[PDB]
Amino acid sequence: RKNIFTGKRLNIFDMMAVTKEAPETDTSPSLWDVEFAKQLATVNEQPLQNGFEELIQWTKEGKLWEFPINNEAGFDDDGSEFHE
Amino acid sequence: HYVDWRMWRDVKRRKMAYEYADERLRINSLRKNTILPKILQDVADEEIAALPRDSCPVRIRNRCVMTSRPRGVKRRWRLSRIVFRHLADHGQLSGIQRATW
Amino acid sequence: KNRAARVRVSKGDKPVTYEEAHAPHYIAHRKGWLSLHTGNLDGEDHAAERTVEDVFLRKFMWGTFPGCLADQLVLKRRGNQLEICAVVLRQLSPHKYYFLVGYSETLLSYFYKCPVRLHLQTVPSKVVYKYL
Amino acid sequence: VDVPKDLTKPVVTISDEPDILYKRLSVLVKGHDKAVLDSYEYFAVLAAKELGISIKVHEPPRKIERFTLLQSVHIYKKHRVQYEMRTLYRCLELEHLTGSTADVYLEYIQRNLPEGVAMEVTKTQLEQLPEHIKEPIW
Amino acid sequence: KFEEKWSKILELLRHMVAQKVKPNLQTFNTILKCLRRFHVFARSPALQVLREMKAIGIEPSLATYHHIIRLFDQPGDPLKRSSFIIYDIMNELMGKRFSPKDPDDDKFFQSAMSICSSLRDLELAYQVHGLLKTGDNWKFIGPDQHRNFYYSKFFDLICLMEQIDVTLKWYEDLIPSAYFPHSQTMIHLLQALDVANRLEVIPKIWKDSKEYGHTFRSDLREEILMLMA
Ligand SMILES: [Mg+2]
Ligand SMILES: [Mg+2]
Repeated sequence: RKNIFTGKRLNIFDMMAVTKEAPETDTSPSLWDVEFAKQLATVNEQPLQNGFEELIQWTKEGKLWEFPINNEAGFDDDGSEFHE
Repeated sequence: HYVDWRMWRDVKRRKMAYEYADERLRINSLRKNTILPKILQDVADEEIAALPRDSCPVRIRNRCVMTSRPRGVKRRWRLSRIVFRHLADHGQLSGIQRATW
Repeated sequence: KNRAARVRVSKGDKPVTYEEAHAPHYIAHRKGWLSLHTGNLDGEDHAAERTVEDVFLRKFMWGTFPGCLADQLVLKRRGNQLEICAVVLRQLSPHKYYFLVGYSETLLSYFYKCPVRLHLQTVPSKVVYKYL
Repeated sequence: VDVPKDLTKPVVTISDEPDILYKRLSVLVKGHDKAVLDSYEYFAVLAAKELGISIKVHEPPRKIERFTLLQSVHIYKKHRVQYEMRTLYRCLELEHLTGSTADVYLEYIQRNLPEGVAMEVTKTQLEQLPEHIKEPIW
Repeated sequence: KFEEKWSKILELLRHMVAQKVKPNLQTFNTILKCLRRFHVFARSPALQVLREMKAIGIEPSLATYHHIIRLFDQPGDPLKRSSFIIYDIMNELMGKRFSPKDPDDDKFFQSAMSICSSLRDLELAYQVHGLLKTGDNWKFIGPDQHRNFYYSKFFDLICLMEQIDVTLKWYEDLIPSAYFPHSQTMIHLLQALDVANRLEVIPKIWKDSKEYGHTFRSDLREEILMLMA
C-alpha cells in the first residue's frame, strides 16, 4: 500500500529551483543538437489520418494557400509607403 | 524543340524585345514630345534606330503555341482556330460549348 | 458532313464509351466538361496557361500509365489544388499503381508548383455505353 | 466505443486591439453551371444562418459571350462554327459583420468553393474620420 | 556486477554535481535504459532514480516510464512488483497530454499494453487505451510494427476478458480501420464466440478472414470447421 513515488531517493543532485536564466540562443546549434531535434519529431510522426489533416500539413509547409484569400500574400513591395 | 524555325524566330524576338524594352521606352520618350530641343530629339532618333532590329516590338507575331499557325489565333487561349476547336469539340475546355440561339 | 469528334457507325460491333458516343453539340446538354477551372469565366485571367497545363497532363498520364486508362481524365482545380481523377483498369498490379501515384503526384507538384493529387478509380473492363 | 476521450480545441486568443466593422460583404460567385450555384447558395445561406449572419441572395443577370470560327481547315468561308461561354451569377449580400466573423465565414465558404466557380468579395468597412480632419489647422 | 557499475554511475553523478553541471531528462533516461541489463538488482535503484527526478523537477516523460516497466517486467509468473508499478504509473499518467521529449517516447504504449495482457487486466488496458486517446497522445503509438503489436495485444485481451456484445463493437471499430488482424487474433475471436455460445457469427468471421488475407491459413480453416461441426 505504498506509492512508488514515495520513498528513498538519490540525493546526489540537489533540488534545482529554476533552470538556466539565459540560454545561448545566438550560438548556432551543433550537428548533434539538430539531429537530436529530428529524433524528437519522429516519435510524434504518424501518417495522415483524414483529409483535414492533409490540408493542415500542406498549409504548414506553405504549399496550400492560406484562407481567407489575400491576393497580395507574400508581396510587400519592399515595405514601401504610398508617398514613395 | 519548338514547332518550327518560324516559332523559334518569334521566341528570340520576344526575348530580345523584353531585354531592350526599358531602353527603348526611355529613348522613345525623348522623341515623343515638343518640349526638348530638336537637336536632342534628332540624336535620339538615331539612337533608337541603331538598336537591334529584333528588339522592335512590332516584329512580334502572335503564333499558335501548339502548331505555330500565324493567323486564325484566338488571343485569350493563344491557340489556332483548328487547335481550339479540337480541344473544344472534345469537351476539354472548361465552360466552352457550341452556341445555338 | 460534319466530322468533329464523331465516332462513326460501324457494323454494330465497335464498343464506345459514353463520352465517345456524344458529338460536340452535346457538350452542355448530355455530357459535361472534362476540365473545370475558372479561366474561361467572364473577367477571369490565365485561360491560356490553364489550357496548356491540361493538354500536358493528359499526355503525361497517357504515357505514365500506358494501357491502364479506361476513359478520359477529369481535371479539377480548386484554389491552389489540382486533382486528377482517372478511371483505370484492374490489370496492373496494385504495387505498380501505388508507385506510379507517388511518382506522378510528386513529379507534377514540382513541375507546376502546386499540390497535386491523383484519384484512381478501377473498373474490371472498359464501360461500354453502346455498340456502334 | 473507440471514441476520442478529450479533444484539443484550436486556441482562439482575444486580442487587445479593436475589431474591424464591415457594413456589407458582397460575395459574387461566377460559374458555368446553374445547379452548382444553387447548391453553393444553399450551403452558404445555411452556414450564415447557423453563425447568426444576416444574408440576402439575388441572381444578377447572366452573361453569354459568343464567337465564330471557320468550319473547314481550308476555304469554305460560308461555313462557320459558333461557340459560347455562359457565366451565371449569384450574389450573397451579408450585413453587419465584424472582422473576426467575416474572416471565419469567408474562410469556410471559400475553402468549399466548387471547382469551376470563381468569387469576388467586396468588403465595405466602416471607419471614423481621420484624426487630422477633426478641425482645420489654418 | 551491478554493485560496481552502480558505484561507477553514482561517481559520475557526483562528478556532474562537482562541475556544476545540471542533469537533463536524458541523463536519467540513459541510467534507466542502462539499468535494464541487471534484471532484478536495479529495480529498487531504478525507483530511486525516478524519485530523484521528481524532486529535482525533471518531469518523467513517456520514455522514462517505458524503461521502468521494461526493467520491472521480466519473465516471472507472479508479476507482483510489475502489478504495483503499472497501476501506480497509470494513476500518475491519467489525463496527461504529452509532448515529444525523448526519442523513446513512442515505445511506452506497446510496453504498457504488453504488461496488461500478461496481467490479464482489462480495466488496466482500458486505462492505457484511454490515455492514448486523450488529446494528441494517439501520435505516440509508434511505427507500424509497434501499432500492430499494441492492437494485437489489446484486442486479444478484449476477446478473452469482456462480454461478446462489447467485443464485437471493438471488433468493428478497430478492424480494418485501425489495424489488419493476425490469423491468431481471428482464432481468439472464434474462441470468444464459442464461450459466449454465439455461433451464428462464425460464417461472418470466415468472410472477414478471407478479406483480411487468411483464406489459406491452415490453422484458421481447421478451427472454424471444428467449431461448426
Ligand atoms: Mg503584327
Ligand atoms: Mg454544314
